[PDB]
Amino acid sequence: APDEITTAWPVNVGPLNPHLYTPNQMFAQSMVYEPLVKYQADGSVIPWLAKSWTHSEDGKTWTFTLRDDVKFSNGEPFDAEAAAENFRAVLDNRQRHAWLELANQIVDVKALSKTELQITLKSAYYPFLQELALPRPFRFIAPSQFKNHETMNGIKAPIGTGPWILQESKLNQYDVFVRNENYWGEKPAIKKITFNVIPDPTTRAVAFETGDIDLLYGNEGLLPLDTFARFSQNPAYHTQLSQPIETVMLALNTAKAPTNELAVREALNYAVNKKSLIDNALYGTQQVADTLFAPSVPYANLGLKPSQYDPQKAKALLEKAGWTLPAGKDIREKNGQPLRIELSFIGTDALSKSMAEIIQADMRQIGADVSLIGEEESSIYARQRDGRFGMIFHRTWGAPYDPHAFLSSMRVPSHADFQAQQGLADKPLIDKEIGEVLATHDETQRQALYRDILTRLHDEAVYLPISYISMMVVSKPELGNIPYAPIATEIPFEQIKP
Ligand SMILES: Cc1cccc(CN(C)[C@H]2CCCC[C@@H]2N(CC(=O)O)Cc2cccc(C)n2)n1
Ligand SMILES: [Fe+3]
Ligand SMILES: [Mg+2]
Repeated sequence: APDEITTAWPVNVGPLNPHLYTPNQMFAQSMVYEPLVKYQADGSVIPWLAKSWTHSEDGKTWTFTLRDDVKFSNGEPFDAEAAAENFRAVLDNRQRHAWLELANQIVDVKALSKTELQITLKSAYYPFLQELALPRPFRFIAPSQFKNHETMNGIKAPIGTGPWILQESKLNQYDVFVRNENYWGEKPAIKKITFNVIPDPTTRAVAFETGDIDLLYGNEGLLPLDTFARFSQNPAYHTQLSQPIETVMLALNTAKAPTNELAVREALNYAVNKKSLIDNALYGTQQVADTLFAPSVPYANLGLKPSQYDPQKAKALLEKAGWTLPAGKDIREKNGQPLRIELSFIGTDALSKSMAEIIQADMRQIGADVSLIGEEESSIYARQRDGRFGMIFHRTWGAPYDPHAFLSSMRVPSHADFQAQQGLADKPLIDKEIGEVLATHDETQRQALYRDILTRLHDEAVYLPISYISMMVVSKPELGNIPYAPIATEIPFEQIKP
């Protein structure tokens, strides 16, 4: 059946609560649940569940006119009351969404009629529409599936308005979705999608080679990159590599010795040949990153000066900061303390380990001793929240989060970016300007604030940008060309057309 496909994912999709995070998988929430406005690749949003909208002079009161023909997959109507109830359910858990500034901005949501939905904001929050378009949390489950009129304590059935319906889930085995035959929009050509739960990238590759699965879709960890290169040459297969979607980097802890020293952070940024790293560990499949955000990211084309690979300059910077080589040793010392930096990473991630070994070797060449701390996933996430790291692998979030939402989250102390920035003397200024950039409606001032925030982060060498990574696809040829979604975390199954 050419209208039924089998793919894979490292874990189950989760319960598909539209308003919660782990272990819900974002792409799967986006398959079932829909936004008021839909994000487009050009950076705009289009009408979706909302046909149209107006806003007040002061930018704080927004009124959406909703479609009147939309049903949840269980036949119950989608109207302004159902939408308002969803906003209430989300904001009843407001603390958990405070990383996303819109969750702190919404004062009230009212259904003025079946088709009129009014949303009032604290301030004139410019990324309002783009954050409504995110996969979560502002998407809509049928209110009949709330538990005690809430969603934060669980849901009943995951009933959305979207083009896919979860048929069944089997923990550690599979998830099955089917086409919504009563979808308000266009019918997908695919009728059934089976997700096999396959946690290991080599095992995913083997599953494709045997014919067990029709499609692999993911980022640079989807499968071994040496295997992907071979697949791309195989005339029996189809492969794709998108244009870059987000940045992979190291975050350097400005609050912990010795990365608290600007000279040390600058020297680290001169010591890595990123092209060689990409050609070594990533088999040349990704692009070199000189800045936190690629120049193609909105508001980020600033002409920031790259720190090109220059081990001679890296050594000179350390020497001038007092980090010199003792007799017969390769690791520098200052006041008898060795230049030692801990790099923690997920120890079972072979790609992360490979890049870690490359970074360790590169930094030894300029006299810095990198200790590799490979730990389980839970421990690494705890380290990121607590700032218990010297260096960590880190990534941006792709459109439409980059740059406004990623920057906004830098103010939240329980995440890696704040922790890495905590030792900066101008961190209060940076957090102040991040608050201003989200609220100001002077577009000249908005661009000037983005420039200042990103220039400070660049000049202070908080990050060591490594690569701009791409989405990758491996598929049976009969599926045809596989499209990409405007939102980097979504998979546009409804656009596959065999
Ligand atoms: C905690 C954490 C930190 C860093 C990265 C991640 C991984 N998540 C999935 C990223 C993936 C890419 C898009 C953004 C997305 N989330 C939003 C979301 O999960 O909906 C960022 C975020 C920020 C703050 C809190 C939470 C829970 N999440 N999780
Ligand atoms: Fe997240
Ligand atoms: Mg560079």
